[PDB]
Amino acid sequence: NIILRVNEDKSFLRIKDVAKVEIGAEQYNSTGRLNTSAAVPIIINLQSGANAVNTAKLINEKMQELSKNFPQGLKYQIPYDTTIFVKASIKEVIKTFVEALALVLVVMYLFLKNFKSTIIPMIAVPVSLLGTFAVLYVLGFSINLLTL
Amino acid sequence: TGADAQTIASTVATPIEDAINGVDNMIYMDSTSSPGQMKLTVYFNIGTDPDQAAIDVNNRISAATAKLPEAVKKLGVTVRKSSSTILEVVSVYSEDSSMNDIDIYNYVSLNILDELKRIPGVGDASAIGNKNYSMRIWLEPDLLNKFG
Amino acid sequence: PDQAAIDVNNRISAATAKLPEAVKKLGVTVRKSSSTILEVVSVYSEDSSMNDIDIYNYVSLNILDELKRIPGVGDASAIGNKNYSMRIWLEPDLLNKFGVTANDVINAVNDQNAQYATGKIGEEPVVNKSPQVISITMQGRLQTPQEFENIILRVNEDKSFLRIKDVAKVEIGAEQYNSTGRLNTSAAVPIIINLQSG
Amino acid sequence: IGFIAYLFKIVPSSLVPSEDQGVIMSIINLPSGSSIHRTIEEVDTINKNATQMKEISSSVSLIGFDLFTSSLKENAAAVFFILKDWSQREASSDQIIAQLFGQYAADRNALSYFLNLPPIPGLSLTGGFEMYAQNKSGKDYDAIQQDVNKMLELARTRKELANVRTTLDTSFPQYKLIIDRDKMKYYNLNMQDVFNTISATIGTYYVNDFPMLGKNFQVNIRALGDFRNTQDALKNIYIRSSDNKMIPLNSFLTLVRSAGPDDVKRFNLFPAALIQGDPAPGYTSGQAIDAIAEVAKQSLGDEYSIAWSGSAYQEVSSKGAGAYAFVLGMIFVFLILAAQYERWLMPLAVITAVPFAVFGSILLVALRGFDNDIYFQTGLLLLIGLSAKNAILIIE
Amino acid sequence: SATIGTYYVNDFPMLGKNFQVNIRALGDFRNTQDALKNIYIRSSDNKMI
Amino acid sequence: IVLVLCAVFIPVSFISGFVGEIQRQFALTLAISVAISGFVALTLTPSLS
Repeated sequence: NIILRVNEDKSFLRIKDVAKVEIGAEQYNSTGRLNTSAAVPIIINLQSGANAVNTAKLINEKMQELSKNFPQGLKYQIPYDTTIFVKASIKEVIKTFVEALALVLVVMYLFLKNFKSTIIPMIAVPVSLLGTFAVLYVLGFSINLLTL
Repeated sequence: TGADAQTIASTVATPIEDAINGVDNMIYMDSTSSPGQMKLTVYFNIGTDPDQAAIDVNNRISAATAKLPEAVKKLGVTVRKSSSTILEVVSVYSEDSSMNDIDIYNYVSLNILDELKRIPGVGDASAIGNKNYSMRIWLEPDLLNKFG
Repeated sequence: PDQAAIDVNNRISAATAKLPEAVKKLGVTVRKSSSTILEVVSVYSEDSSMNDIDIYNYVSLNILDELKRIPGVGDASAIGNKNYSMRIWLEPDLLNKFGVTANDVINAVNDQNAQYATGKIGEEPVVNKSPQVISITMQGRLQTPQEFENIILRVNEDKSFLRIKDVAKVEIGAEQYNSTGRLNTSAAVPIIINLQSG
Repeated sequence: IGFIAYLFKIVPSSLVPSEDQGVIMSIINLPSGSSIHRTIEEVDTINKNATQMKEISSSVSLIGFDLFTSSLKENAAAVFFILKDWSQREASSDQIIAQLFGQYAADRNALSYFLNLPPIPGLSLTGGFEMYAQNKSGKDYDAIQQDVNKMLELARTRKELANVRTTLDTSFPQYKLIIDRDKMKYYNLNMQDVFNTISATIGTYYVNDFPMLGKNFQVNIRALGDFRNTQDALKNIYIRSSDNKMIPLNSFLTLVRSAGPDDVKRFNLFPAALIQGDPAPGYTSGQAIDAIAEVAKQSLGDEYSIAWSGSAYQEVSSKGAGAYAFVLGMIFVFLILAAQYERWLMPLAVITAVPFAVFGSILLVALRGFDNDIYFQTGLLLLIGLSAKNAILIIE
Repeated sequence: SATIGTYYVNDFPMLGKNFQVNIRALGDFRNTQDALKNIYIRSSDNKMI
Repeated sequence: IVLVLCAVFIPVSFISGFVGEIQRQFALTLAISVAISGFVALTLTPSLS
C-alpha cells in the first residue's frame, strides 16, 4: 500500500499496481541437502585454544534441549563431527595401554619367577604414570594422543 | 553489493595487504576477492596468541587507513579471529517437508544459532546460505512503464 | 604500546561521527611513534631527468613496499607526501565566459567519475531457469587525462557539448606541492625506516 | 654406518601419514557458466550413485557453496560422505575413493574430486598439499590462466602427483556495459540515476530494514524473473530525464559479451593461483611436494615463485629441525655422561650404541615400506635414549 | 574551497592504486588578495554573482 | 639412566615449531615418567623388596 504518486485524480498509485510483494530469501543461490532430504547445515567452528570434546558434549546437550522445543516435523542430525574420531582413537589407545601392560606383566613373571618380584615393579608403574599426569596438570599441557 | 573481483583485489587487497605486511609473526598472508565481498586471511606462527595477533592487525589497519579505498561501502567491515577447524556440522531437516529451505533457515538462525554462539568453546556457528527473510519487491517493467 | 594504540583507536572510532565531512572522508589514523629511526634512505635523481613527483611516486609504488618486506623493518615511509593526483586547474576567466561556476565542475566530476554496482543476469528466482548466469559489469570510471577532459558539464541549446577541456586544464600532478626534498643539488625523497621492536 | 646413510637416502619423507578418518569429502565443480539447478541435479546424481555403495552410510551436501574458500558460487558444490564405523566396514577409505573415481569417470559434464580429510584438521581443509604460483611480473589473469594450464598438464604428466587442480578460472562468462556518456548527457540524465536503475532492476537494492519476529530484516528490490534474463533487459527498463521524459536504457547503454575471472586471489602481495594436488597412491606427501615444486620450477617461467601453505608450508619450514634436535641431544648426552662418569672418553663408547638403534629403526621401516615422518623421528629419539640406557648398563 | 583551495572530489584508478582527484584554480589567479573578484557563483536564480 | 634420558629430552624443549611441539610433548612425558620411575627404583623398590 505504499503510495508512489497522487495521480491528480485523487486515486493513489501504489506499489501493488506496479509490483508484487512477497516475503522471500535474501539469496536463493545455495541450498543444503542431507541424503535425499533437504536441510540447512550449520557449521560450528571450534574457538582457538578450546577443547573439542567438551564443546561437543555441550552442543549435543543444548541441541537436545532445543529439540524438545522444535516445531512439528523437525529433526536434527550431526552427520560429521570430529569428536567421534577423537573418542575412538582415545579408546583404542587405552586398549593398547592395557595390552602393553598385560604383555609387560607376562614378561616380568616369566623372567622373575616369584609373584612378588613381578608385582613390585608393576606397582611402581602406576605411581610414575600418575605423577606424569600430575606434572602435566601443573604445566598446563593438554592431554593428546601424543601424550598417551 | 556488486562489482568485479579484479578491481576489488587490485584496489582493496593490495593497500590492506601492505598495511598488514610486517605484522608480528605472520607465516603467510592470502587475500581473495569475489563479486560483492573481499576476504583477507592472515596466518601466524604457532606460538603467536591469536588475540594479540588480532590486536596488532587492528592497529596496523588503523595506521594505514589513509591508503584505504574500502570507503565506497562501509556497511560491513569485519576483523574476526578465525578458526580453520570445524568441530561438527549439524543438519536441521524437516520430516514432513511442510517447511521449505527458507523457513527452516530463518527458524534456525532465530532460535538455535544464537544459543550455539553463546555455548562456551564455540568460536562461531553459521549456516550455509543467506536465506534470511526479506521483503522482496518484484518490479514488473511492463506495468512499471505503463504507469509511468 | 599495543594496548594504548587499541584503546585510542576504539575511542576515536566512536568520536569519528562528530567530525566534519572532509575529515571523515579522509579518515583518522592512529599509530605509535615510540620507535626511533634506523636509517634514512634518500633516493635522488642525479641527472634531474625525473622531477620530485616522479621520484616520490616511484618510491611509494615500487621501493617502499619492498623495504616493508625486509624482516625486522617495523615501518617504512617517505616524507614527500606528494602522490599522484588528477589535478584539474580551473581558469576563472574561461568559467566566467562560458557561464559555469566551480560548483558545476565539482558536481560533474563527482557524478560522472564514479563506479557503482550492478547485478547478475539469470539469477535463481527465474521461471526460465536459464542455463548459465552472467554477471553484469559496468565500470563508469575515468582513468586518463584525456578521459577526464571529456567530462560534459553542460549541453548547449545547440547540440554541442561543453566539456571541462574548455574551462580548465587537466593534468597529473602531486596532491600537494608544499614540500620538497633535496640531497645536494639533486632532488630526492627521504625514506625513513623504523626498526621493528625486538 | 654407510648402510645407515644409504637407507636414510632411500627412505621416502612425509610430515604425517594419511589417516582414515571415516569421512570422504567430494568437491564437485561444474563448468563455470552453469547455474545452480545444474549443480543440484549433478549433486543429487552423485549422492544417488554413491549411497548405493554399502560402505558409505550417509551423505551431507553443500550445494552452491565453495568449501575451501567458503565462497558462495553457483557452480561449486561440496559433498561429504560418511562411512560406516571402522569395525563394521572392511574396505578402507582409499579403496572407496578409487571405486568412486572409477564409477564417475564417465561423467564428462561435472568434475568431481574425492579426497580424504587431512590427518591434521588444523593445518588445512584439503587433504592434498596446497601450492601457490605467485606471479611477480604478471599483468593480467589470462596469462596466469594459460601458464597454470601448462603447469597443471606437466603436473599430471608425473606419477608422484594425482588429482592436481587449480582454483583460478578465467572462463566465466561476463557482460560488460558500455556507457555512451555523450548521448546520456544529451538526454539530460544523471549518471547516478541510471546506475541506480541498473542496480535495482538487475541486482538487489537494499533500501532499509523492516521488523518481523523481533529481528530486523532487509527490504530488497529487484526485477521479476524473465525480465533480467535473455540480455534484453535494457529495452524494457526506462529512466526519466530532468525534463520528465521516459528514456529507454538501450539508447545510451550497450551490453557487450566478454569473459573474465569470477574469483581473484592475492598472496603475499602477488596475484597467484591455488594449485592443490593429492599425492598419488604409493607415494608420500613429501615426494609429491618435491615433485610439484620441480614441475613448477620447470614449466612455469622464472617470474613465477612458489609459496607453500598449510601442511606443505609446515613441512618445508620444519625440514632439518629434527636432525638439529637429534645432534643437540646427542651432544648434551655426551656432556652429561662425561660429567657423571668423570672420564671424557667413555661417553664416546656410550654414544656408539646409538647408530645400532638408528640402523634397526631405519632398516625395519624401509623393509615395511613405511615412510620417514615426525613420528619416525620421535621414535628415533626415544630409541637413542633406550640404546644409551643399554650402553650405560654395560659400561658402568 | 574549489578555486582558492583544493577540493577532493573522488578517486580515480592509476597503476592499480586509487589516487585523488583535486580541483583548484590556476595558480596565477588565486595568488593575489583580489582573487575573489574573478570568482563567480550562481545565485540560485540563474544569475552570476 | 634417568639423567641420560632427561638430558636427551631437554634440548627438545627449546626448539619451537610445528615439529617442536610434537617432539616436546613426548620429551616432557617420557622425561617426567622416567624421573618418577627412577626415584621409585632408588627408594621405594628396595624397601618393598
